Amino acid sequence: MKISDGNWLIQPGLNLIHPLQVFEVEQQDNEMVVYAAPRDVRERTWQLDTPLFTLRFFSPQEGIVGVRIEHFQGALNNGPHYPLNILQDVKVTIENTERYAEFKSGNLSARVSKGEFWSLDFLRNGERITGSQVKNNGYVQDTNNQRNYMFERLDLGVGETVYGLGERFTALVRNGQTVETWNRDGGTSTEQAYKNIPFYMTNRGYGVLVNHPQCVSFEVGSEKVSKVQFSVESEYLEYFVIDGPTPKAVLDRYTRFTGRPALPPAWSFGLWLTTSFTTNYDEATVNSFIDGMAERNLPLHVFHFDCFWMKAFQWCDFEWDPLTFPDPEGMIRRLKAKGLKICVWINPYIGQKSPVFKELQEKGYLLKRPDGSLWQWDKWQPGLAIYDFTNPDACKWYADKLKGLVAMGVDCFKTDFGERIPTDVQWFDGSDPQKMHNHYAYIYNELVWNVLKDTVGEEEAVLFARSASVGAQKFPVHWGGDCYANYESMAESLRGGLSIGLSGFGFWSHDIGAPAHVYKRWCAFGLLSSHSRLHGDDESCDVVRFFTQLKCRMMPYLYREAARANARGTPMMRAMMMEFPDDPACDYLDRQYMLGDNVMVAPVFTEAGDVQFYLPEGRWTHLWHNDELDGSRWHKQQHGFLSLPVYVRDNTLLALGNNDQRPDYVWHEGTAFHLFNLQDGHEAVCEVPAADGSVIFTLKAARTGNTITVTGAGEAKNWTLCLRNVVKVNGLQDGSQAESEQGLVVKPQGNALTITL
Amino acid sequence: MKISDGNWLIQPGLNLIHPLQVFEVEQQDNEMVVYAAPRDVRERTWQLDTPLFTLRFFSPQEGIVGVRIEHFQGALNNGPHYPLNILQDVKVTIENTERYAEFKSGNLSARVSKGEFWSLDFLRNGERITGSQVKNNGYVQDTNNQRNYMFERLDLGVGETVYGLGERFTALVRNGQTVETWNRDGGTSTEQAYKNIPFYMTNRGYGVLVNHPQCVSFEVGSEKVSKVQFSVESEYLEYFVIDGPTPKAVLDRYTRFTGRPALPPAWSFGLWLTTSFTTNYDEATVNSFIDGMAERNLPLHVFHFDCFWMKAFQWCDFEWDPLTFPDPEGMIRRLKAKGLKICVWINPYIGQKSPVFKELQEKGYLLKRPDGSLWQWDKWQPGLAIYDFTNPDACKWYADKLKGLVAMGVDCFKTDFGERIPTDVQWFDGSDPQKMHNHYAYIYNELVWNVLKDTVGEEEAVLFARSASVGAQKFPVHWGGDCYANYESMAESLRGGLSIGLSGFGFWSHDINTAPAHVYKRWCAFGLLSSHSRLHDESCDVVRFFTQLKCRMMPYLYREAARANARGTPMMRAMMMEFPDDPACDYLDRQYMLGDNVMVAPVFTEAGDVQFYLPEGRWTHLWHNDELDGSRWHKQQHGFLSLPVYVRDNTLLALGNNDQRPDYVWHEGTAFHLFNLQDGHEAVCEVPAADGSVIFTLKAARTGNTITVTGAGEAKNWTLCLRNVVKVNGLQDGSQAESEQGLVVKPQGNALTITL
Amino acid sequence: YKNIPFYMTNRGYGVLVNHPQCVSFEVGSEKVSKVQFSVESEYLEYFVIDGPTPKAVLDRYTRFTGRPALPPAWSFGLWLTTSFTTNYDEATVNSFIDGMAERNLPLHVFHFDCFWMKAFQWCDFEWDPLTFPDPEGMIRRLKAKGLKICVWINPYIGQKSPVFKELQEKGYLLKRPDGSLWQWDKWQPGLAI
Repeated sequence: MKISDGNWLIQPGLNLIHPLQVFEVEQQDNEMVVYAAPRDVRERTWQLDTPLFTLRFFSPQEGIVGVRIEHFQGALNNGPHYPLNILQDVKVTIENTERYAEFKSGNLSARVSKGEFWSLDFLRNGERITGSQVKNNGYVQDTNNQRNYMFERLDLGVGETVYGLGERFTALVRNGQTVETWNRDGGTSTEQAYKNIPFYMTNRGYGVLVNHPQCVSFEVGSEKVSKVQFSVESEYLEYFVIDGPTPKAVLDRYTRFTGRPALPPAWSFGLWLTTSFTTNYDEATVNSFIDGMAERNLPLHVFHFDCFWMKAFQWCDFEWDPLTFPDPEGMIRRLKAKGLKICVWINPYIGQKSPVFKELQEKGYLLKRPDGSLWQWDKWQPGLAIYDFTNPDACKWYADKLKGLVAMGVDCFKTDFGERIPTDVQWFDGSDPQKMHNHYAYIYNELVWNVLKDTVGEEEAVLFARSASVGAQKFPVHWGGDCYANYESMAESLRGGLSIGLSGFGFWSHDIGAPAHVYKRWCAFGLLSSHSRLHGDDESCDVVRFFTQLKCRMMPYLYREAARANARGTPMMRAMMMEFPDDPACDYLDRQYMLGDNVMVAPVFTEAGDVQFYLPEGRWTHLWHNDELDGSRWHKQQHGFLSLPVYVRDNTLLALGNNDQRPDYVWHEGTAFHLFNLQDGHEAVCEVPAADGSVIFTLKAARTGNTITVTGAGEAKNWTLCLRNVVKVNGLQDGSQAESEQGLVVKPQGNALTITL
Repeated sequence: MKISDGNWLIQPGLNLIHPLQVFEVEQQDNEMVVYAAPRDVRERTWQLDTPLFTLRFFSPQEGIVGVRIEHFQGALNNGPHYPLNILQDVKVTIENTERYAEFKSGNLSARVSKGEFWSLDFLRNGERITGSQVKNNGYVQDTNNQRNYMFERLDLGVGETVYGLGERFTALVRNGQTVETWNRDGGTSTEQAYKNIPFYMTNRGYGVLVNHPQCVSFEVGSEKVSKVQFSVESEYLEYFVIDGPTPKAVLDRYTRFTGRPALPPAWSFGLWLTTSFTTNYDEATVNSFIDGMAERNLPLHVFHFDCFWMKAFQWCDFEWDPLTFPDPEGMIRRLKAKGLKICVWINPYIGQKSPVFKELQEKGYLLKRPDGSLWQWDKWQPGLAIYDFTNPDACKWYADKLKGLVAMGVDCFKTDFGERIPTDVQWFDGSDPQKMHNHYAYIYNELVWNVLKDTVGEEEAVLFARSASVGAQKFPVHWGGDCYANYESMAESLRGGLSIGLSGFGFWSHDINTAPAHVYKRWCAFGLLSSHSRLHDESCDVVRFFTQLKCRMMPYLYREAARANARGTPMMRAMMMEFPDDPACDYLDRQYMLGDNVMVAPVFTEAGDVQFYLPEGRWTHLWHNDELDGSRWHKQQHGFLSLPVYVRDNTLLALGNNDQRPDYVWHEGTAFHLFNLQDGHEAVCEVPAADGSVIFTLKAARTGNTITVTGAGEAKNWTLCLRNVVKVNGLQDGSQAESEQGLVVKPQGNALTITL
Repeated sequence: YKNIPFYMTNRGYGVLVNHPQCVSFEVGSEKVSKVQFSVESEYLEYFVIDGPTPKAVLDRYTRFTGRPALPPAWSFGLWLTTSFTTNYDEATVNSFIDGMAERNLPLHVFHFDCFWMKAFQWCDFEWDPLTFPDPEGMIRRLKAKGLKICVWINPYIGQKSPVFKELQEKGYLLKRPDGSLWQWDKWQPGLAI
């Protein structure tokens, strides 16, 4: 929101007070408390008739410094709070000197200047990475609406860019944007978002989480041009500065703090498939479609049932439409008879037309208005009511229906909607409606995730969630949303996926979204993502088959990268800036991305096939075209529909499977490793994972002089090692040699080989 | 202004209607008129009881297509209106088939789809560069405030970035930002701007001017992520799509259309110096301050007097403070006797304390409220009032005061304010207060500029203007405002200067308190390597070094300044403008091109670390002479007398033989510098005369290892340095000698040939 | 569409409330046995019109406010108009009257609807060249055949009309207090009065 009016004035009707001078520094165990006056209070006769700010510094995790700025403490401060993991014994140091008051956790410290010239600085090993200059934080008394706010403005450095704030579709870099963290169903082509996260990162190696579930208004370089401003309707403001010299280290700390992405089941990384909305007429039409996929040798691994598996206007009362699906479990078992996994559509609302509606109304499981009447409106469904998830009995009832569905054989759920949560309501537990709005996305998905964790097992739990909130990354695979059939929308989509990754979410799915050429280009992008769903000519079939097979082969690689998201919070689809923080040329790249640690992907956004992309320093190799390009610059290429820039970094050792028909299989058996530009004095390591994500086998290829020493440790049989762009060598100690299109294929005998170039 | 609420809803209280179906297309000499219904109207019945949009397509000139979309024509629609140059005889073709209605001017055309699927597309030789999709333009009846708006959303393609919208200090690329073109005094570090221009440009080679002086609210990819939305409180909306395959071409058409930047005098490119806002206490505290300058051999060319030459609280009654400057005229002559040009501070407001206030009030020369009382407030000056430049006699009174200053010896004026123009007033000529707010900036600077033209001569006219509006680029040298003393602020300032250039302004000056010495030193390099520089012990060395460099660069710099006047190509150019084809240049904003061939990257650190991008080619540092190959970024460290200044290859640069001033005979003793001339290439260099016309051309063409140097025009005692060439094995019609930068050749006339 | 602040009773008298602005009547609707009338005004004027019988009341009332004129006999004939917007041309209206000629249905007066003018320009008195190329020709042909003709007209004008700008420049259209034109999109786009 607008607080200032240019640098010399305040917006009409706003009264501001700021922490201008330190009055007293106190130490309460593991925390530091600073009391600051909004005016000069050095003379005792002035130590009265003035407000006083209370700044409390604490650390919930190593390297994370929390700041709580308080005006009044007498406020109710109810509602739900974010699911943060707070430690009590974090090692920190507090130094209260003549000129400063410094609090430190890890290499990150918060320092406040005493005497004249107030200042709040965040230091890394004594170097300022950001901070709040005098008069840049404080209390806002709005006399126009009689509401009060707290605000802070953290400095931005020269060339410092901002990322995150959830899954957004506006320009990747947030500088210049106003952002309201408030879940809304506005599509994927506007400033609104289904998944808002009051967390942002910069290319300077730190992150920030504004710990408030209610709406937080960010002005990122949009009011004060070189500052990230944030305000919230509250009597106190609390935020956490998260260090990690590197963006990746920030995500590590951030996810450890708010929730680690779970590792989805290998079978979920396959091609999901749903029939055109409203065409699921019956079992036959569904089988005719699935058979059509097989008749054209198109791998299908997951089938999804849209909204119409239930009767119209009574959506999510969990009653199958008799006139459509007479025998639910019979049809599901028949479908699963074939490898197929099953997913069905659901949401947290319920139409009045449903026979179950009256029942729930009587039991009181639906969200009510303060007067006891049901909260209702006609958006989405007629007389639509909302399941009150603050009521244990409503949760139980909802979960039970889900278990009923799992018992029939459904494997996962597409948790749709969940954004439009009203505030003119009264929750069963008396939560603050302003905070419940966003957090509702969390409880709703948490409830569904626990059902799968209790029926199919945590390792098997997968979801397709459209809404999110802090901590919701723990319930994997968030779906991108709508998307129209044009290139600009496809580009918008990518920015959204990239942004969610920069927000702590490790997995992202979207639909292969109407000119045939657009569809075909989107295919490559779709399959070259962590999760992809095919929604609804003959070349089109070649394209789907091609990349579906391609993805299945990349699983040994893909899945290990997926384990990284669960362990470190490193999303699989990564913005270029995250992987090459120190490269100035990567700051704004939003049309390409790293798929895992070593693969650069650049979807093409033209019918002709023209595409431009940048490659950081090094010599890259196309995954299958095998051509080489030098880095630190941009490139222009023209690709057919069965191609796109997919380059592999140098000094790389990739792991590809011998199965291009499915995602889930024995990756360490018959696995084919590929070595890419291993430089003299470099070692390329490769870790093939086990179905559970653990490292089952480790291959290493070190180069000294012109001698390559490949050594394997773990469990793997009948594997091969292909030296890319190496037609022939003159020294193969302990192994067999062969020729291929991509290079010299070495067949070993024992995990220990040596090759002289 | 938020119109939609997500992709599925509309903001509460808004009733929208859009042009959904073409009903009729009528041609009317040079203009194509399209009537569009807000609903299906094919059947004769139902061809009533419905609103109707009237779309008029016209061309004010070649390559510019105007679009006026109106609801009601019965509104007052009072002026002022932008000072557009509207040619009446432009060659255009109207093609009205039964599938499309198309209006064309040059290579640009506007096409409307007939039938069931409405569409408004803008084509460049048949290819779409942008357009408006159905329901992305129309009328907004806002029942909340009882106001009505017109809006349009022009498509943005994949990777298409937006630039411009005036001198703004937010991120350079506008995507994601909301912008209100309304002049304000908000400093240089907020979303506000002193110089608002409802014109924007993209990296796709076209521009758009929204023809409305009142506030235009832009949602640049901030409402509809891939569209530039703009709305205005009006019963009609008019905008101009401006073709220009390349950004420079867009700016050429745009400046020809709204005004060409004038050519400032060479002496204005020197170093300006001002009195600290709290220092000019006497005629001596200054008369002696400029000596300290001389003593340390610091070339100073223009001296500026701040607000305090007048008595406090009486600001801008034009009266010299008797207790401070007893003899203004005598003091000015002494300053001019030291080779200084003189500039004084002025503004369009007047404090009530001034003995003149009473006089202006009685004559009715001050802006009044509707009841006839005076409009006043206490901001800036106590009981401050505004000169009503819409009142002829008030203009003359103000002008006569200005003429009085020129008579005393003042050479130019710093037109300082003009932003906070109230709207709850009644202008003498009955202008619409909403449109007058911004346009006042124009009227005010036009008045002052014309006085100079009438007194010192058009070629001697120069200003330091803080405020601006469309067309005001015609009154050269707009000042970037006051910046805080830090690096982040320095960066913000540059974005502003780059943005104003992307907005039609060809010149831009900025200032170089309590700033750490290092920041101050880095800023000096930036300051002098700009169009115009104003200043305000190693720091002396830096100021001296860079002033001397700028003076040496004048033969090249001034020719570039003539480019601005002739083609509207700003001197300080955004990398994107100079290299539209390069992807790596879309977001570059911490570096720039100073004229056609010099890349400047200011360093924003004490340690001297700096990172910059260089386009394809082999570049040479202006004075270090080291080379770097482009198409990638570079990292370097520079001391305080250095920073990245790289010369493009295949360029012939003219440097002068005088480092003490900017105004001298450039074509005499001129030292030419040839930088990496490739085989099969030709490098041309035009040295200008004082009036900006080319007075001598030097050309170096290479074939094999033979470089043919040919020159025409007047110039003498010139030389040619072959940068990084140790020696040649063949020189015809010339002498040679070694040099730090490389072998220097002396001609025997002006037609020598060299063999590498 | 036609309001008249005058009423009569079965007791042989009438009452005219003399106010052109809105008069509000509560006829036995507030006070069941009284005719109540009110008006925004600083004075009230009404006329009690006698005449033992209803006819004598109307005699006096029409004498007082205006006698109905006597229309020409031919107007008492059978007026004819085509379906709205079906007058596609001269040939179309002829074949229509000729269809009347046969079947022996006497046709005395023909009426031209709104569409004799251009759509959205209604009542700029401008014939639509695409439909009726020769207006005077067609009229004389319809007449000179026994037919009297009537044409549709109204006191409003749509903005699309080429004469709108003229009427606007001459100041002939109803204006708001601030001098701008009064307009709205009901009946005709940018309709003026």
